[PDB]
Amino acid sequence: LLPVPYTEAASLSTGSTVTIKGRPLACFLNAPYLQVDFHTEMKEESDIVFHFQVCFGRRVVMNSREYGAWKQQVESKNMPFQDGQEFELSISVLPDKYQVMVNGQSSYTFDHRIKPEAVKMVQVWRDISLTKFNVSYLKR
Amino acid sequence: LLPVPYTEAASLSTGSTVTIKGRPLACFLNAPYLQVDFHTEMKEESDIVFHFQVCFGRRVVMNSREYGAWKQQVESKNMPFQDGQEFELSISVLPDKYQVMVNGQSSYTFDHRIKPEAVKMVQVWRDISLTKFNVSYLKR
Ligand SMILES: OC[C@H]1O[C@@](CO)(O[C@H]2O[C@H](CO)[C@@H](O)[C@H](O)[C@H]2O)[C@@H](O[C@H]2O[C@H](CO)[C@@H](O)[C@H](O)[C@H]2O)[C@@H]1O
Ligand SMILES: OC[C@H]1O[C@@](CO)(O[C@H]2O[C@H](CO)[C@@H](O)[C@H](O)[C@H]2O)[C@@H](O[C@H]2O[C@H](CO)[C@@H](O)[C@H](O)[C@H]2O)[C@@H]1O
Repeated sequence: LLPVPYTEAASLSTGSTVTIKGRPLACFLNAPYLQVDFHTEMKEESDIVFHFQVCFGRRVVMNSREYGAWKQQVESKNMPFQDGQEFELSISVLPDKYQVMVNGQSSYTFDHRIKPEAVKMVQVWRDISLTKFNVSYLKR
Repeated sequence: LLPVPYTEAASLSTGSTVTIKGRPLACFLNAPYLQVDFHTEMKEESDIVFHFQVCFGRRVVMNSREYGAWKQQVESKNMPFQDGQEFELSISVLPDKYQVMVNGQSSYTFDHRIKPEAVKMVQVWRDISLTKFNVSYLKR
């Protein structure tokens, strides 16, 4: 129901959660992707404080793009996403890192390189359909 | 106007041309992809006689997937696609190879590994919108 690429203005801080519900657009044999980027401005050319890219069935990479340039990639072969299935992805902002839950299971983390307060936009794109996108804030 | 992923039943032989008109869904800085697969069956899990994958602004790879397994990739750094622009892609079936034209300029070729008569379906997907898809036949 939600158009992909999906772009939403957003603010993040400790206690924020970004929740995404979606489905890959192809079987895992054909290697669909999912990408979630937390941007510093509304323009898609802007810096990316948190880049999260799934190659379904193979691996996840995370990185940041700072003053136009990609930094050191983190790779994970953890693959909790299931072939042909809807997924629910939860990205929580903790004081020290993002925690990424997939279908309720802690699956990835990524230490902050730029403060989350620098985020102004979230983009969700590549080979998925989307049925839910929510940013929720629970102050500690 | 045409939904992506786009799938169409198709038959190919010498003199067939597949013409695609579309636009990337993101600026080249964000590395959108385009993928065109000529399949041996309507199911997307089926073998791929010709796989054509553009990482816009970086490179093109071509390959085949035969009895479930990818063969030897061919890589080209030729990049005639222009950032932010609509493209027109022409794939022509010659006796010995596919010839790929981009905006009227010969840009890639790929020798036949499986006869084109094995194709039953064409899928166009990843990070593009599509305004035209045509399969046309001119017998020599
Ligand atoms: O500008 C995109 C270009 O940069 C490469 C490195 O050359 O990757 C960077 O950008 C990716 C997002 O598009 C990001 O996922 C990477 O973490 C970041 O380094 C290049 O990707 C190629 O190299 C990376 C490894 O650095 C591979 O993950 C990827 O498969 C390659 O295509 C991007 O095209
Ligand atoms: O099954 C997909 C898986 O296979 C890899 C090789 O491990 O690539 C094959 O499939 C690609 C289409 O998804 C096709 O483009 C390749 O030609 C084919 O070898 C893997 O891709 C990784 O390795 C290839 C190089 O072989 C890189 O082009 C790619 O960036 C890598 O992600 C696919 O995930």
